[PDB]
Amino acid sequence: RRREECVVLPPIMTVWRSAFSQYTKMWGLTKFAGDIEAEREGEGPILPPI
Amino acid sequence: MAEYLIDLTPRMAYVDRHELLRSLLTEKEFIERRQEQLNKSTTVYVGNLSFYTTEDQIWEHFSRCGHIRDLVMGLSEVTRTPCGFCFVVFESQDGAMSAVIDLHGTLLDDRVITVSWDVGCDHTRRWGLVHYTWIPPR
Amino acid sequence: YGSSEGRELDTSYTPKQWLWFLYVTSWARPFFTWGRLSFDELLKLSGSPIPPAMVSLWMGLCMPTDDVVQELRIIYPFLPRVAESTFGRALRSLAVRQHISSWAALDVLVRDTLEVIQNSEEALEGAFRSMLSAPLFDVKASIPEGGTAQVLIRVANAARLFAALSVEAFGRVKSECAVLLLAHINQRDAPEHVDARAYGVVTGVVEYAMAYRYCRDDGTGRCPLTCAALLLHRLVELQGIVEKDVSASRFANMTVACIQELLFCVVAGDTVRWHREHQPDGVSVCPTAARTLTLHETDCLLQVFIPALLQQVGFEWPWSESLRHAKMLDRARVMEDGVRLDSRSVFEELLVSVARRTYGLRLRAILPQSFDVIAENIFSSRFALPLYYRTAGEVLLEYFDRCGPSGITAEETERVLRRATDVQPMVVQLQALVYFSAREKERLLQRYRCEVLLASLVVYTQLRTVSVVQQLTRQLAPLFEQLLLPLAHERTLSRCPVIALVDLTPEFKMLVDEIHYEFYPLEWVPEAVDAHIRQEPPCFAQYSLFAAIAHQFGLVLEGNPRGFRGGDGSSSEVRTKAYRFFTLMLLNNLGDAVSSSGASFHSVVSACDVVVTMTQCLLPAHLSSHPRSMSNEWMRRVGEWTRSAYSKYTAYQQQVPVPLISLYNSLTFDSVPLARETIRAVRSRLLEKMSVVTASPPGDVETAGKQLLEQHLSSLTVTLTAVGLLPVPCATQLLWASPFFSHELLHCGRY
Ligand SMILES: CN1CN([C@@H]2O[C@H](COP(=O)(O)O)[C@@H](O)[C@H]2O)c2nc(N)[nH]c(=O)c21
Repeated sequence: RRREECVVLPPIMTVWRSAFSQYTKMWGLTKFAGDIEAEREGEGPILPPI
Repeated sequence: MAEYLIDLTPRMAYVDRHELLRSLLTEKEFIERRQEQLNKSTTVYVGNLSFYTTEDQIWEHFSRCGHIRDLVMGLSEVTRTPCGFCFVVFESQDGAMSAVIDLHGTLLDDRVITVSWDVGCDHTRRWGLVHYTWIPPR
Repeated sequence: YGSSEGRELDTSYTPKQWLWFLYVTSWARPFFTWGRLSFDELLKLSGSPIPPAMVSLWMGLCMPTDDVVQELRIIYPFLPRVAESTFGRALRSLAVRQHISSWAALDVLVRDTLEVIQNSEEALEGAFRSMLSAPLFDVKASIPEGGTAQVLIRVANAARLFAALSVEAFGRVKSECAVLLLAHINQRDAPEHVDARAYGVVTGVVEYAMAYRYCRDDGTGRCPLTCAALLLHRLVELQGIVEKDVSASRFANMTVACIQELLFCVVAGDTVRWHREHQPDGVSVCPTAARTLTLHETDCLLQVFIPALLQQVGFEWPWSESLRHAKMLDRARVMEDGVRLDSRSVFEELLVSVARRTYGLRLRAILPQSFDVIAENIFSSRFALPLYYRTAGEVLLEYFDRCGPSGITAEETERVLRRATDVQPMVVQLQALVYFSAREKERLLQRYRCEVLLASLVVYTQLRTVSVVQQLTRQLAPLFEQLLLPLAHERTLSRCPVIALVDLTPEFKMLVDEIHYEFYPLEWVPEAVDAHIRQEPPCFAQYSLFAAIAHQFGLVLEGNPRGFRGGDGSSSEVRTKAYRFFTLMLLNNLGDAVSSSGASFHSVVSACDVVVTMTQCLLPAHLSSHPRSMSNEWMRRVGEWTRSAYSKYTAYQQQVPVPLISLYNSLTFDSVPLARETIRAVRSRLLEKMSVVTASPPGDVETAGKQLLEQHLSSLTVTLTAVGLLPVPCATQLLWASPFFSHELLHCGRY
């Protein structure tokens, strides 16, 4: 019942997540090595959009 | 603009039983009488705010429209906790106009809010987890 | 129509109602690829950029067959709630004149608008520069677009003037401004022209917002930067609806790239052309900054614009990538007022501004593990009685807890306050007691009582709920006004507590040592420093209740050891407390209504009070913290600090058009963004209250309020000069030398 569990992000957000992905994909943006190393579910949880 | 969209005129769609209890027609009485009140109102109903949204979050968002004379949080009568909505009384109608235009359908606390135009708040209207133990139950 | 419960559609318009419809729509015509065609029909010739659902009634209206509008053009009214530029008003006027004569168009309106200003494409660029001037230097450069792109330069150079004019005219209605910007962007001239138009629109909106917040006074209390952020989010949302019928994702990409370019220019401190050197193919438009960022623009982005946008997008951003590349830009090596801030500082400021709109858990979840240092830096936090006012404020707290803010009354609070102070030993000593005039003793006792009252208020409320804070300040405003009536704009002590081998005045020494009376350092430290400089009443000397309470609560704000490149040198607890105080207890109580439910305000907080409270909070912690006899130790501390600061100042003076980073800096206002934010918001709030007071029906109480507000404005300019913000060194030149902020206030055109 944590405050993040009750967060549902607006449907416009799929456009912004895609825009972030496209911005990082070009211009050569790479996450931090430790942040990439968060393959054991240690990375940033992302709120579900509807 | 605002000289082209006359929707800028404050209009409140729903009707309420206290207005119903006042013996007036829903035309030329409650609806017409409210227009003179709304046409000078500096107050807005926010709507869809979360239960855990704090007054600081509502203030931080609505203060960019204008000075907030008074910010009243809806409160469930049984528990005196925020029940989902709010009432933001500004100092000028410029702020209330900005709040209804700019802040309607705008993400406040991971919730899309429904900023509208109201006539004015009263302790009675404020009713309908920060426990507002300082507000006298009524 | 207006003042009606139902909206009526448009009808036949008189030539008056036409001049206005044309004034607020005719300019938009030349920016699209014929007179006598309504805007929906003129957009059909532009590929119908907007679907029928988004078109508005005004776009339906067609042109009338009136020749009266021909002859009445031979001065136009003023648009409500905006500070129109001299170019924008001229452009809209010549738009109506040239739309009537209509019954290459854009190039002639801009050339003819410029001649009007400067009498008695460079043109489409000088147009944007003239719009954002009280000349503006463009933050984002259009010439960086590719090879063989003079056409694309013009398309964006016109989207910047179009966005500027569209926020100037359609801004109050965000939905309509967003639909007019989408219509401009989504023209079907060429697919490559859409990206240039989007870049121009986004850069123009951002630059207009930042220039409007710097040199434009409209007295509305509506933040231009939050409006710009919401407008850019509305643009993306409305392109999403047009797409569900180029892409909403593409516009969102330019918006991000433009923010990231500004961030990287701030971190790098120079035009690194980061996106230009990282171009995927070259044909795509890549936002580049034409110059570094002034401190005002950096404060705009890191305190208002980017936090508001992020709140709109759920606080999601390319966080890990941006931090990495900012860190690379840190290890590197111009404009006089340009600023460089370290990545730690930039992202610390961004996240502390962001954290006010959310809670710690959301930012913890969103931010990657590379922000753990930042998160710990941005996250003892309570207000506690300072052991001065402790035993006197305990009784007041017991009363407040028993009754609550709803039941708190001014007269019962006064009774409890006198009942609690008079018992306390310091009050008995002062009352019982080398020479103390009765005026001085009542001054010193009323000052203590008011300080106890305010400290009890701050501790009880914790400054966490604006409603409780405002209600309690409203209830106790008569009490505060009565208690500060003797104090006012007067020093508590009859004579300056510093004389002459420079020492403190004997009665001041007596109060500090024998009686244990605490004066906040701003009362005497600057005069002590000026005496020590001489060795080799001032506005801040006058009493401020909030300066005393700030000093007692230990609200010490300073710079970073790294220098100007840092800035957020302050504990998280102290910075959170100083925000909740300089924003609720001071800024939201300045010109605040006497009662709950305009133009009727209680004078508990004054503008000079806010300025001097900031200056007290920015005093060096060495000179502000009490030692552990006490007076002479404090004075010796002041003397050694003054010697060190004089040596530093002389070093800087011989070390020297001249960049502000190369001038002497006290790391007080140029370091703490809360200082600059509060100083600007003081004048903004005063002008907004002026507008509300003038809007109220004419009378006598309104006239008194208007005189009080102009007195507040004049006092604000004087208190700022007292600090040194509006100008052998002087004490103010050594304690609060802030060349960047001083340059902004000396060129903002608001003082
Ligand atoms: C849905 N509501 C609810 N509301 C106000 O909220 C108060 C409490 O409503 P609930 O009992 O539904 O929570 C009422 O007194 C009513 O006036 C509203 N006030 C205005 N102006 N506009 C609206 O759309 C609404």
